[PDB]
Amino acid sequence: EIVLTQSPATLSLFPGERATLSCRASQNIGHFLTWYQQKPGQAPRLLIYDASNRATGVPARFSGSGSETEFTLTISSLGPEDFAVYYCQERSDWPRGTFGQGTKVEIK
Amino acid sequence: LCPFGEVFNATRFASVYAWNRKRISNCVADYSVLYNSASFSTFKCYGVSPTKLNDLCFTNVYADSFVIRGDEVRQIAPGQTGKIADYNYKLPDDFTGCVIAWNSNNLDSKVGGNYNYLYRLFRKSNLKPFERDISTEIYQAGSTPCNGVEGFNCYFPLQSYGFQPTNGVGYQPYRVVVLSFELLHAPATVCGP
Amino acid sequence: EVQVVESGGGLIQPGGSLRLSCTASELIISRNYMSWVRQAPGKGLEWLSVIYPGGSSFYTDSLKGRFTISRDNSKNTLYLQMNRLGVEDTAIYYCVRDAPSESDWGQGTLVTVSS
Repeated sequence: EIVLTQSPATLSLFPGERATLSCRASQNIGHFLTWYQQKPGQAPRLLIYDASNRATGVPARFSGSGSETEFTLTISSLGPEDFAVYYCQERSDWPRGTFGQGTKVEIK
Repeated sequence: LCPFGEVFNATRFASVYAWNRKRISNCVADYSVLYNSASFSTFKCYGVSPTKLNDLCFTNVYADSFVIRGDEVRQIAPGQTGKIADYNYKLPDDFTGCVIAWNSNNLDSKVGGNYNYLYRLFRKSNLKPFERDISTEIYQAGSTPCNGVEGFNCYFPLQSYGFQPTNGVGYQPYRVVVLSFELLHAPATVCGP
Repeated sequence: EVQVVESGGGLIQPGGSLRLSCTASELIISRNYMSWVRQAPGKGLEWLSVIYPGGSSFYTDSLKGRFTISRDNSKNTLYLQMNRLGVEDTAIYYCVRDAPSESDWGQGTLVTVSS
């Protein structure tokens, strides 16, 4: 079994800023990782797959970096609509696999 | 003697969706040199036991050869299920023969990922035992037409393994050879001494 | 965009059982990889179970033998037979379809278990 740790728990940047969301794996899962967005009350949405590829219709500002045991979703500039919860998931037995505990963005 | 040591000491190897079979005959094969192997991470056998094969004569061996991910070796057993067993290479629940595998990270992994090796991801239905399917039919996952090229709700049906260096032992490439035996009462050109 | 659409949300109790349903707008549920995932209030996502295109099906160790995924190819629909519940099995349950580069989630349906 694999478990995923996300850092931070809550991010608190303003709109316009570059953002990095971090994921660490309890095993070397190669490139087999996913990131999802989730707006409050919506179902999750795929952002990134295979640690680094961007899903269709996701804006070019999102990117995936890192491999093996350490992974990072990175956003070149926060839109006000990018304030959300973000989940990583290992997909090493695709489509099955464990999720992270998730990371929020909030300010005041 | 027999091709087995050349199937094992081979340079090139096949993708599991197009798994490559050798017909063996005209033969007198030393299986003890096989089970003496220091490289073989796995040497399962069903019906037979490794030390018995020099007593058993046969009509035919098929040696089936392919590359898969190192944890998918679990699925190369009689009656198993999971993507490789379901959509690439099925052993029957009454299989008699042996399953050999070894880590081939030094041959089959390449820097940034080796994309040359593939497996079939999409199939309308599970494979029959020893079935094969080499087709590139564009997979119609949508309710609408799809008509020869991928796009909105339809796909190329194969997936590349992308085998990386390092990247966890279960996720490294393993070369697999399966030895399968056949009988119809005639011409036993396989035995021990 | 494809819509996958859960149904069969509602209430039960300790002891009891329920069955969820899902349908899809422009995809064939029998041809796709399909799963169930749940999200309890104040808790993370739990992946539950999957059915592969050829009908092979798999489950998380938390729920092996409690819940059972199945489909009907004729109705173009997916089902989660969901037995022997506790209060803590209260969640939104999502139906989700996966492809190599795409993952299509339904809006989710509530299930609640109490007195």
